[PDB]
Amino acid sequence: AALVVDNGSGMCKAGFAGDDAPRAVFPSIVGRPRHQGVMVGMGQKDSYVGDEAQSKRGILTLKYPIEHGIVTNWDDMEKIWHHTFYNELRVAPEEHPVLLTEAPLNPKANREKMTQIMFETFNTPAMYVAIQAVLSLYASGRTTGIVMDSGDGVTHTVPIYEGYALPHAILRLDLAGRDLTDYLMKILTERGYSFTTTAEREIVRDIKEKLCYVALDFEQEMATAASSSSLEKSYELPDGQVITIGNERFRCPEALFQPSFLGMESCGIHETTFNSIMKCDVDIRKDLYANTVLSGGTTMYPGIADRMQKEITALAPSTMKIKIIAPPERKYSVWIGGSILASLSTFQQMWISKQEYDESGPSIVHRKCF
Amino acid sequence: AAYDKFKDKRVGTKGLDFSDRIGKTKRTGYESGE
Amino acid sequence: IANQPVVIDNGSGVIKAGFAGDQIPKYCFPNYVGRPKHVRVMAGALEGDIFIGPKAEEHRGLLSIRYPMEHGIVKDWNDMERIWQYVYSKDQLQTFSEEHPVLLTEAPLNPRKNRERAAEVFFETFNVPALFISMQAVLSLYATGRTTGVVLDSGDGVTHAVPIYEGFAMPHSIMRIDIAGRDVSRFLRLYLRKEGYDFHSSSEFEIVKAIKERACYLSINPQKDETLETEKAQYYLPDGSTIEIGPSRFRAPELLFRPDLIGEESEGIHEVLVFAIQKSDMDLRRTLFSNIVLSGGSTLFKGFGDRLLSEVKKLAPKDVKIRISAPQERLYSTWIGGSILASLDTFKKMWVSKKEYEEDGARSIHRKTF
Amino acid sequence: IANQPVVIDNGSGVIKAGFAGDQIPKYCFPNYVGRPKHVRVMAGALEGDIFIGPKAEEHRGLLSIRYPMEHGIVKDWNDMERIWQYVYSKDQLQTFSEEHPVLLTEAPLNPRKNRERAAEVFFETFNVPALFISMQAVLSLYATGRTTGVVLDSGDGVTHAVPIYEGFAMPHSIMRIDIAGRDVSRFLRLYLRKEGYDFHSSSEFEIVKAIKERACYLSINPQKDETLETEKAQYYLPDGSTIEIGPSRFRAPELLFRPDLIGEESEGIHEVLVFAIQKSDMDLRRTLFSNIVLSGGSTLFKGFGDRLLSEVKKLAPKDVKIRISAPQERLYSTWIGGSILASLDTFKKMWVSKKEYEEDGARSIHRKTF
Amino acid sequence: DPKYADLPGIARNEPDVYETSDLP
Ligand SMILES: Nc1ncnc2c1ncn2[C@@H]1O[C@H](COP(=O)(O)OP(=O)(O)NP(=O)(O)O)[C@@H](O)[C@H]1O
Ligand SMILES: Nc1ncnc2c1ncn2[C@@H]1O[C@H](COP(=O)(O)OP(=O)(O)O)[C@@H](O)[C@H]1O
Ligand SMILES: Nc1ncnc2c1ncn2[C@@H]1O[C@H](COP(=O)(O)OP(=O)(O)O)[C@@H](O)[C@H]1O
Repeated sequence: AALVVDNGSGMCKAGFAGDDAPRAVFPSIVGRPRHQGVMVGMGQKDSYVGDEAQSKRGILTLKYPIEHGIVTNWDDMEKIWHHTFYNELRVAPEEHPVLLTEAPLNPKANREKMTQIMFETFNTPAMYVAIQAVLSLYASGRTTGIVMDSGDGVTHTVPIYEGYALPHAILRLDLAGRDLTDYLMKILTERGYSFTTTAEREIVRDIKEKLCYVALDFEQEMATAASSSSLEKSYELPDGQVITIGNERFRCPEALFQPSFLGMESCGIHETTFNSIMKCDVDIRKDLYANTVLSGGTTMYPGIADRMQKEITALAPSTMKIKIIAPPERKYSVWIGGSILASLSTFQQMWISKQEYDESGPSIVHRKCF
Repeated sequence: AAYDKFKDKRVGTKGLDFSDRIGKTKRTGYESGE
Repeated sequence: IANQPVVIDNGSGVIKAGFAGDQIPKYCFPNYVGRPKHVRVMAGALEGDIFIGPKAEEHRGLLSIRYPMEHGIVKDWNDMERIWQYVYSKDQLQTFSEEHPVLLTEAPLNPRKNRERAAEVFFETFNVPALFISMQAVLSLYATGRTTGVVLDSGDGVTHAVPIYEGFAMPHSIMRIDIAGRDVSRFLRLYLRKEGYDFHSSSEFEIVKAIKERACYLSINPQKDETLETEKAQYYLPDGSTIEIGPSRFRAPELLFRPDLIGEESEGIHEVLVFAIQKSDMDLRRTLFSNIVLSGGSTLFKGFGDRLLSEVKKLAPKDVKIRISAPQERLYSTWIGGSILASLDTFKKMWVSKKEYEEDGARSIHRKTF
Repeated sequence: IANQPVVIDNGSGVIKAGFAGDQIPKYCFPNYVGRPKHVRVMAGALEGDIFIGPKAEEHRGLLSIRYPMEHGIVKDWNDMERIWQYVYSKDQLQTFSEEHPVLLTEAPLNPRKNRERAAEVFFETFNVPALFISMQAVLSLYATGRTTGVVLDSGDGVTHAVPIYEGFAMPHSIMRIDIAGRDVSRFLRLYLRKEGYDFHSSSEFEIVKAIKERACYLSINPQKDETLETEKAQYYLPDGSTIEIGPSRFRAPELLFRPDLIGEESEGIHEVLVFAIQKSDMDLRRTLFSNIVLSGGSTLFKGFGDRLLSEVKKLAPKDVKIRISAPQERLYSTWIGGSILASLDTFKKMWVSKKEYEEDGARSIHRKTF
Repeated sequence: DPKYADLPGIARNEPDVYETSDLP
């Protein structure tokens, strides 16, 4: 009996260890109303969470507590965990031990405060933090190979050989799904369709998920998109109003491969994977080329694998064979790894108990990382 | 002061070749300051 | 030749230029080419797309920094040639390149193709009367005014130790490692991200270099100070924002003594010095321990002499006199040596003439260079 | 009990193991212990911190290589004991050490303490019935099937020449030099660094050894091949990258004939062979030139026989017949000799029993050694 | 020999014996 709770900046995937899919999946967001001194009606909650905040977008100011995979507002983060445990899962944190997920090369303060809250506030019997990239290997049952776990906050590439990580080869990029949404809003406004407010930002994100796809040849696709109006598709808003996205449809995801558009002054996601392999040992490079895994929900763009294959192949040697591993279920690949690891009898020893926390302190999390 | 100490020092650059050439045994550049 | 020879210290960090006989280098500027990343809109704005030296330092925020040379090896030759053109320009020496002979000072055990191409430029692009390339270690001895001594020259780009006895150099006992000052700046940046301070931009990396120079001390016992709670020493950034550096001050510069921290299979700076002496003949070993000369900017860390002397004493034989000599002008020692050597009449015979290069070619540089 | 004796050829490069009567050694593996340098993160990762033979070769990139024996002298005995334990293990011969006698083949002119400690392992740590130590040269004569001949055994660790006439071995004419195959690999590495290819890692040095074995020829006239333009033979690394070796191909192996190149004050390999014959009495000198036997892995260089015969002819007396015989199984000749000697019934008197060692001790080995 | 041929480190396409000329 154990709980797996992924602390994603976009979506919170929670469930019991051994389960195939997460039980409770909701957006990690807090919505507080823009209330004036004028009297309000009955059934009014001071702060809404998840589906409720998504339903009442009109009045509620939506503030993500996690910014670039870092918890900015810890008080709101506790309210997300409180809704997750008590309301969504319908389980006491005192009963089951909780498996948590961290991004690589995160600030040390996150682990320190994380463990304090779970043991002190929630009084959990045990808590273990795991690397998202390491868990995704358990989902694929592969000890060797690199993973490109691209989230809403950040994107990172962690190469692991025969279940041994190369810490020097780990690369972190702040470019992620949330930055793409803000880019799409700007270029849609230039077309004519203006989106300013927090509620409108969420509507544009829902539009992005439906229409946007990755082009194989960016210049040729834009040249063809300029010529013909076959790619131009219509989208119906919550209001009767209908919009035509046009050439901007496939323009948004290009920023991942060419960050110069957003102005990141960094290398593309395909260059990050290649650069990481170059930092890795010469012998194991062959196996990393053979096992390039794509993880997270930011790699669910249609035809991203086709563009990735072309770009990596160009960078890689001509003699070398480059194989990209893109399973249908990438979105829940990190959580499934957590469920498999938590289910494994070996992991039973890895749990940090309340007694161990009290004796050692919050510094115990830093010792039992890797 | 350093210039004055090394001022009258000379080297023999005749037959000088530092390069990784195998032919003709060992070589030592800068024979003498004669 | 009546025209004074020009001394050019092609350092990774800062290029030191001047005429032979000069007491100090008159013209010292950073070794990188800054290009404007922002768009020019107004009329009367800054002219040129290339900024070198004080113009790049003044308007750094606008520019994207790009180092042409890494570990004493020219990566971009087009940029390196333009900087050598800048040395002769009205802002710097303001003289004709065809009128003055040149003295170049490269690091030991560099690739032959680098030396060959570098020379070609000064005979083809620049119509120089004569070119002589000299070793960094030999020049340092002219500055100190000693024929016998071990020269441990830890630069920004490369760290090497050359034992020279009464003028004689043992070429097989020379030890070179790529790890240098620039690698500590990158390694410190890693700790700043872990503490929670982001410096992604090429301009922000130069601030990290300034932070390293200001606040970093070398611990006598690294494990003791690592465990002990560190005082959070505040640094004021150019904009006004305050950052707490804390334990990263002494944990970052440790790389010089422990290359396993980054994960490179190389000897520590303390092992390089002693090992280079141990390779020398049994009779001379005691004299080489007696005559140790420190050089380079990377020795300027607080407690370098105290830590080095402790590490050398442990590796060195028992009942041996270990005297470590530090010139007050550590940074300027190499250039001053060049000025002293260049001023000598014996230097005239050392020259490779333009005519000699044209006849023999690249062979002339390999034959006459050490 | 008269269980079949195990022959163990303790070579510097590769250890050749098998039972007496066998025509070829069944089990040949590299003589080093590989330990994983990277951290274990996964629960299904590779088990064990010690990898020997084909497991180390397959997973080389993960491991840090460290040779226990240098110039045929065991530096680390703990590692050497584990390698002999591996010979008896399920992966190699798979037999009890208490049941079978052993035949060990050490190099000539080793320290007395070396044999004493080595013997202690096989009598104290391993309860072996009987141990016999034999010369490398004497075994080569059993393999070739000749009573009279000079055996020039140039191995990876050590090169030595032992003149033996009609069974008789002259102990005063034996010549041994520390410079061997492993020194040429290090000397070639220096030329690859000059070209601009770095191989700092212990795993990368094994690729340099493979490059030498694949593409390295011995020049008949060094001045001719120095003057003539050398063909740049490309070598493909595991990742796919190509290296052009060029003139370094023939410059590396020259070390064997000119030790002054590395900077060692010793005689050349060609001087060792002729000098060993010249030390012998006038009557036998002409027959020793007639009966020359080449052995060891460092004789496998292209044009080795042609260059050696030219150098021996110059040093040798005028109008003498010089016949140099090279067995096709140069590498395996020593072990084949061991199997032939071990198969003899006279071998029962030759070895030292466990009980015999316990009574007399080390003294018995010292008496019978030569 | 086909018996020793199974081994990786066998010399192939090489002369067995190197000898000097009998004729001056
Ligand atoms: N089918 C799709 N098409 C286009 N964009 C998509 C698609 N699916 C996901 N995305 C983008 O990817 C982002 C994150 O994916 P998501 O499905 O939230 O996985 P996640 O693991 O929850 N990310 P995180 O919140 O960091 O755990 C979304 O906010 C979208 O911008
Ligand atoms: N006070 C200081 N404390 C610590 N490091 C310093 C200090 N001053 C300079 N450095 C380091 O030394 C470098 C200077 O290297 P330098 O000796 O000029 O190179 P080179 O010998 O190759 O010309 C700087 O870039 C910086 O990394
Ligand atoms: N084909 C080859 N050409 C040149 N050198 C070779 C070749 N094959 C092996 N070598 C060298 O010979 C060494 C093998 O020595 P080895 O015969 O195992 O010595 P030992 O007698 O100590 O066991 C290798 O490590 C390598 O340096």
